[PDB]
Amino acid sequence: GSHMRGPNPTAASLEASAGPFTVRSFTVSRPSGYGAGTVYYPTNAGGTVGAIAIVPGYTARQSSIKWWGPRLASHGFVVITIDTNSTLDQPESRSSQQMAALRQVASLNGTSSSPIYGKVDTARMGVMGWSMGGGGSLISAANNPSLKAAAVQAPWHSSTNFSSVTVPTLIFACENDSIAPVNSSALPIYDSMSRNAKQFLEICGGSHSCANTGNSDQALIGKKGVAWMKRFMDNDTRYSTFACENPNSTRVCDFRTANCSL
Repeated sequence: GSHMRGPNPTAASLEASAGPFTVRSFTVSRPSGYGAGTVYYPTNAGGTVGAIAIVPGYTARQSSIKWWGPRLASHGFVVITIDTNSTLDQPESRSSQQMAALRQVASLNGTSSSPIYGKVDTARMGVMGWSMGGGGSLISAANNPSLKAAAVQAPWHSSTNFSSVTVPTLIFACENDSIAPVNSSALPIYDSMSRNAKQFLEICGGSHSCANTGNSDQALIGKKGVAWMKRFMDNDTRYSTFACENPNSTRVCDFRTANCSL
């Protein structure tokens, strides 16, 4: 049950600012259940692709996480980046809004006038987010085990207990995070999860925004992010080593993985 799109990956191709597919985007005219949305999609993936909803953190907007949209879409995903109803929404409300964005992407997939009409496999969905939107993504995964993958950056929630998550979950953490300190937030989140494929990659010297638009590790962070979603959303074993391996990089101060074969 593989869903392979595009050429065989290399380090160079996964590190580049763009993957193989040409990307277009549009603003959602009437966002249903969230504040605002931009959809990024490939014109030419050669088959239906999975969908990914990305949520920013507390006080933040789409600009903080926007770089993910073209980056993921160019490798064969429909990506929606959202603004929340309020910038001060808490994680549980961010999760609801993320799932509302995925719902609306599935609806647009069925709308003949939509630029993504027939482009989405609505059975294959994934969640991403930063900080409270990272917590929101983990709540989405806990609540909706049919989700195929989760990739979060510097996640925070009021509980670190995500022991019920069965969804393959990648956590980017930022070593010098002063907002959601790694050793009391991202790490115990990672450690709580015992039923899934999971990975933890802490960015050496990173502040809270170390995985946000314009960061200096887009080659590595982008490569790992794309590999993870390709491996788990497309069941694409051409990506098993990129997704599961320790990069052994001086850009990473801590790396952990479990239940991640090849």
